[PDB]
Amino acid sequence: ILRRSRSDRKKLA
Amino acid sequence: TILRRSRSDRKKLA
Amino acid sequence: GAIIFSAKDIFEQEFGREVRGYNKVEVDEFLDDVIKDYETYAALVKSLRQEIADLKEELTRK
Amino acid sequence: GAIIFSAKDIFEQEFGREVRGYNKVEVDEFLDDVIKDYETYAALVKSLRQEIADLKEELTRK
Ligand code: NI
Repeated sequence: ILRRSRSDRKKLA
Repeated sequence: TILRRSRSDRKKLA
Repeated sequence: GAIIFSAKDIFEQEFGREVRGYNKVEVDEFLDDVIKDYETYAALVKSLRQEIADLKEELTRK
Repeated sequence: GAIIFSAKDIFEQEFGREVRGYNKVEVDEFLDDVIKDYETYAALVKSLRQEIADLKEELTRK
């Protein structure tokens, strides 16, 4: 949340 | 410049 | 200015998929390092350009 | 130093292939612009740090 990573954008489900 | 990764012949170096 | 992307743009960038494409996890892990570099460079330039402004204000005055 | 990659590293980076991976053309054309920013940022920090060194030399001497 304070350090952007593209895996934070993987589908939740 | 020379570092255009989309050069069609990039594979000649990298 | 002369910079094309922000870190934000690296984070948001999406790519379509093709039949035999780049490994996505590898691209995305790579881009995560690119994000860090854009964050670092942007912070370095802000600090350097402010330092310069401040040193010039000092030098050019009594 | 604090930077992970050079522009040359972005150009030379290899990725595996996978079925349903990222479109290589799209990733590469995006990395074209990333590379240009790495070149610009490297040149910017160099220009700025060199100017700072010159201003400090002027300021700290008679
Ligand atoms: Ni200046």
